Amino acid sequence: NVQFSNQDGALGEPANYTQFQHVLTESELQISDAEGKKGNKEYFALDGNFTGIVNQYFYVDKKSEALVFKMKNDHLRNEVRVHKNFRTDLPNKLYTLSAEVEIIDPVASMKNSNSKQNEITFLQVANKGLDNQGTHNVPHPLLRVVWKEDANSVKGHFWAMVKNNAVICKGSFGKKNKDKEMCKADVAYKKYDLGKAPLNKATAFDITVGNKQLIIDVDGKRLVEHDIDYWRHLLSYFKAGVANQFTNGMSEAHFNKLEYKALETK
Amino acid sequence: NVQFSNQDGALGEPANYTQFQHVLTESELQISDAEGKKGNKEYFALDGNFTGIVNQYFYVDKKSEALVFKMKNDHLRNEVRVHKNFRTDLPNKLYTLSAEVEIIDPVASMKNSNSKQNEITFLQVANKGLDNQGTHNVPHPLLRVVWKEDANSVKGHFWAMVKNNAVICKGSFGKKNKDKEMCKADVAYKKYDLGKAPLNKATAFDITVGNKQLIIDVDGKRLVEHDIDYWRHLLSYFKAGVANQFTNGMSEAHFNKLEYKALETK
Ligand SMILES: O=C(O)[C@H]1O[C@@H](O[C@H]2[C@H](O)[C@H](O)[C@H](O)O[C@@H]2C(=O)O)[C@@H](O)[C@@H](O)[C@@H]1O
Repeated sequence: NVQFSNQDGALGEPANYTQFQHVLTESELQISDAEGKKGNKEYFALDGNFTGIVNQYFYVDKKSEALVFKMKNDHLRNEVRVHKNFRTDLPNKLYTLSAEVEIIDPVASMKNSNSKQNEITFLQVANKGLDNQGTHNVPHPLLRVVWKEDANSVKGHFWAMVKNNAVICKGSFGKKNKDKEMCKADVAYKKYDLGKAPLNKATAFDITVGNKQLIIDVDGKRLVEHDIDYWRHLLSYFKAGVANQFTNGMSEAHFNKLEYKALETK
Repeated sequence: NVQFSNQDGALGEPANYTQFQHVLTESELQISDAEGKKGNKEYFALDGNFTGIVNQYFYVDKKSEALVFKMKNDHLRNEVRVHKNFRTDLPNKLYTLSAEVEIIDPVASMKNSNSKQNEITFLQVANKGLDNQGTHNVPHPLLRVVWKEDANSVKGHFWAMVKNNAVICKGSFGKKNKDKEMCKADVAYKKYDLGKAPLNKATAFDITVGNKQLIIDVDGKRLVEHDIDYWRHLLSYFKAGVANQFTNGMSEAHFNKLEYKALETK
């Protein structure tokens, strides 16, 4: 069971900080019990009410006012999940997630890892499926924004890992596709270098989905403008926090800013 | 297996009739061996060349110049399949199949049937899938235009059977959905009455797919204008001929007209 405690006032409660209040009301918390079963997940603030929701892994640092996410162990996660399952294909509906993030001591996080991946995912666009119930879910996110230890000798960069078709390539429903060209790592994904991650400094990310486009700005500069016509049928949603693709360590992300905005016109 | 012959000149060869040449060049023939096993199907004119393709089940009546499709037995078929796998969701791309059809003595065709369906399908909009290879095919056609013996005491009408979502509701990939509300017959399909089939007279059908609409005109009159936004990701295609959903008899359709036209602009 995941617990809540502000450690006698040491930890700030996220719902008490105006800069995070709106995104919190628009979301729920999906967090693993670090010492529970593999890949486990608990849900809180199902209604968007984060009042009282705080613990050692999810809090606001009272001095910096950063929203802090932590999690230990491979495949465990700690994320705010924005509730809207939005269409990505319409010209008059644009959905934006804006963040300023610093990943804390990621090389140390990964010291004892033997993962071949060695990534921390801190922003994501997932699909729900064809409908709000998750029918025909595709078990691949549209986007993962990650800190990656070593990508063919390029060390400590941020990357956007973009799923570049709508094909199921793993699991029970991917058996017919997994060995085809469309499921090869270099075909099913397009990767964008978002730059070397800086030390002791936050980096701004702005992700806009809509009008058949996935747009990513980094520190105010447009780096990704990717056509996602192929994803048109999939209702999609934002997550932010940490998700571990490395073993035997704890990740830690500090968000100086986390915002969500829907721009629906006409 | 399927053999070709004009019966010493008695049968007209479809490729020799100018009014059918264009649709044929744009299609292939998918036809069953009438004596073979349920569901069997053979393929001819893979390149659109129908020269020499004629037999007692697929011919032009030399007197009337009707293109004749016949087939006997349950779940056997005899259809031209138009090659283009088109998008249905774009405003500047519309795809039209136009036919004038007469179903010959269908009550006699079904005289010995024990099928609960008792339908002859003679026009169809199918999906290929997400791509030309058929990835993630949905095993349900978007549309079937049929002659139906009896639908809730309404006898001998034409119907448009329209699949009203993009959900797989049967087969190995439908197990998770098949018992849900979205797969119930009354939800998964919308049925339109296209009128009582006339005696000894052809009926015109014009099917237009594109711009997120499925339109059906019957003798010029717009009877179906259905929003197909839900099908947007599925590349789709036309078939025309006969497909039997009844047992122990022979279907026969006479097409005075069969045309295909793509209206692609910018
Ligand atoms: O397949 C990928 O692109 C990424 O999948 C991730 O696992 C998914 C998993 O398939 C489920 O959808 C689950 O709900 O979420 C996981 C996720 O991390 O979002 C990871 O395996 C990631 O490395 C893959 O690259």
